Amino acid sequence: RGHTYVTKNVTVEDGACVYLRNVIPNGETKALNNPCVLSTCYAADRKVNSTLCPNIGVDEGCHVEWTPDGVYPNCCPKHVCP
Amino acid sequence: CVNATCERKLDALGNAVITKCPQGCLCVVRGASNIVPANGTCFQLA
Amino acid sequence: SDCTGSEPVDAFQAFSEGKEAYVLVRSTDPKARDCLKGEPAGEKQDNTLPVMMTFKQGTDWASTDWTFTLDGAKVTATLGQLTQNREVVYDSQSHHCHVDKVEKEVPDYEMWMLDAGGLEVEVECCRQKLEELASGRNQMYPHLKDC
Amino acid sequence: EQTYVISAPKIFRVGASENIVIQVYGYTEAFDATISIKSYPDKKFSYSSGHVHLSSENKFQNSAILTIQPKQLPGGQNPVSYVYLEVVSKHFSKSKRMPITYDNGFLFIHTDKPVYTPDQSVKVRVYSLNDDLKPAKRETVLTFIDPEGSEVDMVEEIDHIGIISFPDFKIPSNPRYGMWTIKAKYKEDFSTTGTAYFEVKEYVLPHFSVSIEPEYNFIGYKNFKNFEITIKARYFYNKVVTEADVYITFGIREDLKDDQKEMMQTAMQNTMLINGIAQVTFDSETAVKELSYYSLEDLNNKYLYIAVTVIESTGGFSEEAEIPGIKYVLSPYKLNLVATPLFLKPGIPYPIKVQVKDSLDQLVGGVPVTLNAQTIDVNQETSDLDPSKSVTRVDDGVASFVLNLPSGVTVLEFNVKTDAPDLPEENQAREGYRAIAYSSLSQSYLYIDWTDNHKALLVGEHLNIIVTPKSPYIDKITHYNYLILSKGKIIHFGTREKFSDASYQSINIPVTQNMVPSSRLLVYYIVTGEQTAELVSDSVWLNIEEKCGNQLQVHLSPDADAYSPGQTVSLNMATGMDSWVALAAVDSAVYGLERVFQFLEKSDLGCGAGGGLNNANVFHLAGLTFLTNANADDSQENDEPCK
Amino acid sequence: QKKIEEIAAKYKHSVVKKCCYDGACVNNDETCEQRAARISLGPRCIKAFTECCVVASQLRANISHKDMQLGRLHMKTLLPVSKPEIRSYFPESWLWEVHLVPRRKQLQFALPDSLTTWEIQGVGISNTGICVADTVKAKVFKDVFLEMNIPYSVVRGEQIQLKGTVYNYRTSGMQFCVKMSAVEGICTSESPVIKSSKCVRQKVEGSSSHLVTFTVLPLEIGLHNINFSLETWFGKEILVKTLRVVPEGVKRESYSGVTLDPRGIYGTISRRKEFPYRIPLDLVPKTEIKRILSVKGLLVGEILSAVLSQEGINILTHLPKGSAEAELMSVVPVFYVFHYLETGNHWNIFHSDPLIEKQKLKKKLKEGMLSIMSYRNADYSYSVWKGGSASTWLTAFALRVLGQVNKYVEQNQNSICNSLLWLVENYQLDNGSFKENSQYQPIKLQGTLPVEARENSLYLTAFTVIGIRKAFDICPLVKIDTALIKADNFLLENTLPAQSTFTLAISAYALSLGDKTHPQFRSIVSALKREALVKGNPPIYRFWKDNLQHKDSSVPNTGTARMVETTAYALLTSLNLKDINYVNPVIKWLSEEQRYGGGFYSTQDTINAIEGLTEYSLLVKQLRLSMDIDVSYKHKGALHNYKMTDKNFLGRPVEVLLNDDLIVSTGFGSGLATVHVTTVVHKTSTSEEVCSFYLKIDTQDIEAKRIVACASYKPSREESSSGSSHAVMDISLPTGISANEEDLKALVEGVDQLFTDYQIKDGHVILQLNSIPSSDFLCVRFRIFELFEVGFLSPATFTVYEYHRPDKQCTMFYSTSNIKIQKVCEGAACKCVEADCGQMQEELDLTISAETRKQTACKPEIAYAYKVSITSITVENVFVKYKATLLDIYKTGEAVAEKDSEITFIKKVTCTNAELVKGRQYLIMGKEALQIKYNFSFRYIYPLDSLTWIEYWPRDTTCSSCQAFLANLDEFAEDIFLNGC
Ligand SMILES: *[C@@H]1O[C@H](CO)[C@@H](O[C@H]2O[C@H](CO)[C@@H](O)[C@H](O)[C@H]2NC(C)=O)[C@H](O)[C@H]1NC(C)=O
Repeated sequence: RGHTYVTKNVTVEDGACVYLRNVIPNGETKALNNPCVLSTCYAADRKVNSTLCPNIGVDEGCHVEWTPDGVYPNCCPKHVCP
Repeated sequence: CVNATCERKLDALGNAVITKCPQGCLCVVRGASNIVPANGTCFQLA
Repeated sequence: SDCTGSEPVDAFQAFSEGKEAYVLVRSTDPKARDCLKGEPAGEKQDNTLPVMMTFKQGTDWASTDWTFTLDGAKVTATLGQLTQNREVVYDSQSHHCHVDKVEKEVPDYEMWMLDAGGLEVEVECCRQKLEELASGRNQMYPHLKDC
Repeated sequence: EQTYVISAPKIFRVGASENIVIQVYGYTEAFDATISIKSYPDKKFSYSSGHVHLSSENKFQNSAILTIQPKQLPGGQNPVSYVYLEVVSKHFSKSKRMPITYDNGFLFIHTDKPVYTPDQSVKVRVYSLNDDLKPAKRETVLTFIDPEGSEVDMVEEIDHIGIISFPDFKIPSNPRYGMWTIKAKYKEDFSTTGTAYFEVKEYVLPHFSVSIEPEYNFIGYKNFKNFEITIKARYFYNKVVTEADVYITFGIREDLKDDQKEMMQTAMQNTMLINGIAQVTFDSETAVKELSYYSLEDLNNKYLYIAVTVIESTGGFSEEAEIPGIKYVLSPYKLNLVATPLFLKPGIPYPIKVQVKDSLDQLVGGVPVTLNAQTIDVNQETSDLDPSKSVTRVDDGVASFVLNLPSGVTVLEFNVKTDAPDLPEENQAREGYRAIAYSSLSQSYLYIDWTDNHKALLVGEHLNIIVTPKSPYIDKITHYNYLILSKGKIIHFGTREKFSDASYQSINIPVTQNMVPSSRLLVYYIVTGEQTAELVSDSVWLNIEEKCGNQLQVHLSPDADAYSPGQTVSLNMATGMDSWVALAAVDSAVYGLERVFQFLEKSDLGCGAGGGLNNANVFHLAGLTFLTNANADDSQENDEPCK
Repeated sequence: QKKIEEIAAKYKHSVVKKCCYDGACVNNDETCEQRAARISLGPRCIKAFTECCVVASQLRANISHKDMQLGRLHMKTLLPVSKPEIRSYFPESWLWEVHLVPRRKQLQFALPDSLTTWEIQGVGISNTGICVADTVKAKVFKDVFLEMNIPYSVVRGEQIQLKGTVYNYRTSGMQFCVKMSAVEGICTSESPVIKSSKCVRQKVEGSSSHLVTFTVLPLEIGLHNINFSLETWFGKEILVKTLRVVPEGVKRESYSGVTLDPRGIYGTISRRKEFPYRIPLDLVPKTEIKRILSVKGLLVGEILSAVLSQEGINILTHLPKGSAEAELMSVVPVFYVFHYLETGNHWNIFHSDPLIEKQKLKKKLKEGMLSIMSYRNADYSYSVWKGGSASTWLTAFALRVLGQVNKYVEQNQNSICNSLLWLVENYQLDNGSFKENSQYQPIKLQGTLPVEARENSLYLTAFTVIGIRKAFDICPLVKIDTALIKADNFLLENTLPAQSTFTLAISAYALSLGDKTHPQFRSIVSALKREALVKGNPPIYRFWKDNLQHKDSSVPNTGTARMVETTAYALLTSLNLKDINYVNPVIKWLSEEQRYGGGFYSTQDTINAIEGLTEYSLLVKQLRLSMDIDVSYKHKGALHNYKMTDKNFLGRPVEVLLNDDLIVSTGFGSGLATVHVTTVVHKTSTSEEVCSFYLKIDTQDIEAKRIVACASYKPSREESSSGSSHAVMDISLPTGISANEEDLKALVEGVDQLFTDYQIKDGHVILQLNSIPSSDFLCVRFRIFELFEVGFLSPATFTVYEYHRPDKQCTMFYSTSNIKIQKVCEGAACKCVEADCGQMQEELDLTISAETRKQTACKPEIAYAYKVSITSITVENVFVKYKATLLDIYKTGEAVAEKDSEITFIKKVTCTNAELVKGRQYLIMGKEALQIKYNFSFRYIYPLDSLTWIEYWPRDTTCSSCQAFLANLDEFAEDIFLNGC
């Protein structure tokens, strides 16, 4: 579903990992809003495992609604199908 | 009037307008009437 | 160019061998018929020739036939009993105009020219020769009479 | 910080009312500013100027309708190609070198028939509209250009209502056959031009009528091996030819513009016409084996120029008929993008709305579409996303996608391909693309989109566009904006306050009549802070249903499927307001065709459906310049703004 | 096949690609070497032509037709490029009108009669934008409707079959019967009932057609109305058609003009002039001698009347189109009308506005200035035949015409510059003359072959100096002024001594156009004033003939197209020198040489004589026009009083109906009015004309009919053998015959072309040419096909004439039916055949009561009654003429015929029971006759038609039964004359 992307040389401070102005602890999987991901960092090698919302492929009779309010997974494009 | 080299030119607007030779000559632009630009020749009048 | 022409005169050759119509342009006879015109009306038989002379009188286009007999420079035209002896005294170099002289107690001079039209200089020489021969007598213009 | 934004159409138009907009922010006191167009480069002469009043009641926005009078410009050798737009105020003052063009207005030559025979009169009338799309009332000049290229006529006729009917042109009795050319043009100071074509072909009385009707107008994947051609031949309207010898010649063609053709002397087949109808089959594959073309993959976009010669038996007569071209189509579908900016906002769902078309440009549905995505990050570490599948809705032909990307993405090389139920892999339609990221010196971006995609917004409705900012400093954004271009004129402006408790905001836009048939909506705000403010802009393209202000409607009374010759019938014309109506009635046989809205759209200086590389480029694509104490860049390069 | 693809491959991209293609065309009649003699496209094209031709001709032996047609396909598609032409003709779009709509406007109209599917397109232009409204269609059609194909004309006597077809559009068949409105003049198979032929109800299958035929036989002349009533179960449609009936024989048009000068400014007062009524010799029986009259006010009256109407083109109608000079005779009359009205300011001649008429004139003048743009090449030269090579003659002529019009319609100064430079840079030798690029022979000049070269170079130099001196005020460069100095020097040095008056007059003119003070030009104009002719003393008329004096002395009796060219050139040489004392007779001649309509004999004398007439009418003061011209027959009533004034000064024509002499007269007034009468007779034979061509024409039958018409020039005295000038081969087609246009195209289209143009208009076939050879013939072969069946076919003509000398002509009759003699018509279906002929009484009938002879003799309607004896029978393939001598005279109402004199009888060949045997005696009585002037006396011709009584009268007495017959004959003969009941 939701792919992942790993960044290198992330700003790690006081054991906490701040990335794109989002402070996340070392062994903490926190849901975020800006950007809308589910992230986890590691100050040992300064890398951040982060996953996106799954890309939506809209089939018949469906449509997509997305509002940036709230954190993952509510900030994800939802495959709303009546 | 051995060297004035009149020519068919576009206007500052887009109408094809043959430039004018000095006061005592006349411009004759050989070749087809649509080839623009094209360097013409100046002939006398008398 | 000079215009002493067609010497000697031959009343046949001076008539274009009877194939072309002639009109009367000048005459010292004050009885000159109006629009008088005599064309060959037949073939040349033994020294004779038919000539249907059409002329005008008032409004009538009369047509009186004649008979022309030729001997050198002289001619005798006769219709019924009336007789006239004409002699071609001068004839243009190309037979376009000739001046006729009718014989009587006072000789009158007539001048004929092709109907189809004659060369302009030869007609001028015919007129000069006539005016010389007429010697100041008053001339009519039979073709200037509403033809 | 105190900011100001001036927005003027990218190209000032000589003789047009070039509306300028001024929007200032931060200033709280009422004040006056005089926007002015000034000469180049010394600012010596004021071609025009305007006064605006900026107050709290006016929301510190106002528009100054400036106008470069046509006669106020030099002539001869050097008419100005640049003017200075200039603003004055007790606070600020800015100037920018703006281009000007004389191409103002439109001329549509309308010849009654597109094909004339010798000694017929060419009825030609010209419509003259200015850039405001109103009757121009200017003196026009035609110029009938013979096929060889030498003007054979020039006739001026003053306008009074916008419809300039000209004295008819008599085609000589021995004309010069070919494709003549008419060139309407304005007589004074305007470079506006209009052009129409009409062929003059010699009438040749035919022994009989030969008609060709192919199976389909396109040779797809199936009929590439067999192609049924129906060749009918008939005498004068329902006298069926008895028996004839039908000689057919086939040749591959490149383009319908140049009449070049390459024959195939391997399949010059002939048959026997029997009782009016003879049908043959053309095996395209074995026939093209001359140079062999090596596959169906070649010959794409080419035409099959069919030549038929019917020589009947009885009278020894001969007649010829042709098909100019039968386009080869490699795939029964065509893909294109609708309502998708080819520019990526890092951190925003990138919606891809692919649209499937047949070869007749009709929106087919139910066609599954697959889409893969190759991305290029700032570290150049290309990442591949999983293939997603969307099937086209049968309502509008749009198969929606949503392709979320990581933050570090710059160039998305996404590729859409049709996945039909019955087509092999080769016969599927595929289209690749390349979406670049919004380049911003800060981390500020904007993304706007309206309600839905499958209705083609209709005039009279209201537009609920949802503007969504995404940035740090988001809780300091004070005012939004919106400029609504149309035909190159800024017909709107305003400001909507941002609710500092919500992330996005629903902007309500009243759709008016000026916005028909296509308008752009530019929206932006001001990120401020340390030593600099920043404009962050994102534009969209609103396609509105082509509706008139004065909807014209003609009826024939009485209405029936057939009339009789000489019958007296009435034509009933009904409009919306008092409006002139030109008329014409031509034989429908000449058409085997007047499309103005495509020619009437060359006034929209924009390009593409929105987005842009950076801020200034989002403007310069929508056809706006801008003056701002904040970031300003992207000079003209007036040659080819966008295609 | 393989020897076709080698050609199609070798010459795909070559420069001369049309050459060998039109050398590969099929021509079963001439060798590839004989055709190569006609190429003028250089040694490359001749070589490609010869090679491609021999390799195409060698193949066509022992070949199946499929391969031949596939080869013609290969050729016609591979070698050429394309062809602009359409197979359908599209009606004129109507409703082209702009209508202000006050929010609603209903307008009504009438759909045109055609069967189309109209499309109405409203484009509303309002202050809110353009609105291409929805197109509302309108499909007009009739579901069942009859349509006929009536021939253009019909030579009277011939039995036409008016083919037709009833078209049905409904899928379900129906009943229908067609019936023709039998007009009394149109003899049909059936007879009227109350007036329609019987109609039998026939059935046509649905969604198809059905042939319909009708056999008529016209017997009267003039447009006859003919209806066709399609009587069906759903209506009765009456389709009016007009069947034009033309008299037999050829048409001959002979004019006669008179200038009425009641005040005498022409040096001769002329108030009364008599137009005699001369019945020509060979005339078609039962035919009137039509003779229109036309009296026009001004000197330029005829030109004005032609232009100021919808005719505007009557200056050429006897000559064919196609060359560029035709599209210049289209704009010479309008230009000269314009130049007269303008440089005189006679605009008030109209009661209308002087602005609308000026605008219409300028419109016609411009629409004319463009018809020649089609004949201009890439290098701004003009070419005579569209597509032919560039010609020095016609470039100079087009320059003259365009440099004259530049006064009122500003011409493109750069195009005239380019044309003048093309002339004076390529086509001017070192001596000064001009040479012709093409091989167009515009005129045939006399003399030996070197002297003809001299004369032709002189004519071309002078003609081009005229063209340049007229178009030189547009583009007054110095290059061409030096060219004109050189050419005028050539003329001055090489005109005298002359070799023909024509080139002397054109040289005097072209030299007067420039510097009129060169002592040599005085000598030229003097030696031209000397060649003059005159009629009268002081001259009433003055003209010049086409030949010198020292070469020919005979003065012509009629006007020839070189006489008017030379007269107009000398008149213009005089007017250029302001000799108004000297041109008053020349103008009189030229104004009588005019022809009703405006023009003159050819296209050159027309332009020059119109220029003379106009440059004169503008140069001498206008005299007030006020006359009361009273035209009236001699022994009849007044025809039509003409009240001449500037109010009405263009009195329309008046068909002179009655067959008496005509007399025009006027009262004392002021003006100068010219009275033209136009005699239009229909001659039966053409041996009585001097014809200058050898003609033979056949209708050969083809196996896999075909007219084979040839011609040849007969060079007159002191001429060369180079053939004719531009000639015009006019091949009239018999009724119901139609030429196969593809053969004519194959003759004209190729680069081996024989005929430089063609056109099939109204049943004629008018081919043109650059020359017809004097050494040997020149044969045109084109297939013909019977378009419908016609019986009793009357021969149609085949005329060839020169184009700039329409008197150098020859006519020949020919029929496409060798159908055998017409001894009898064999019974039924004949009541129309003999409807209007004479019927001989049965040989030696005794049932005659001898009282019918009494009553028929004393009828006032019967004119002549006497017995003759046929001496010889002679046929002119249209009628037969019976030479007979008058034996015994019995009655004569009109003028009498002398005893034992020769009288000629005439009857139609297609008349059966009226045969006459040579030498046998017959008694003849019939209607009136004709008096013909046989150049020395009267002669009488008598037609043998209906109501002409004829009986056989044997001379012997060994009949044993006709003793009482001859008894009644002789007693009636002795009693007819002394009483006259
Ligand atoms: C052929 O048909 C026409 C009508 O189409 C007949 O018409 C003429 O006389 C009629 C009176 O009987 C009128 O009603 C028509 O208007 C008139 N038509 C014209 C053109 O003048 C005509 O008589 C018929 N032909 C014959 C010989 O009778």
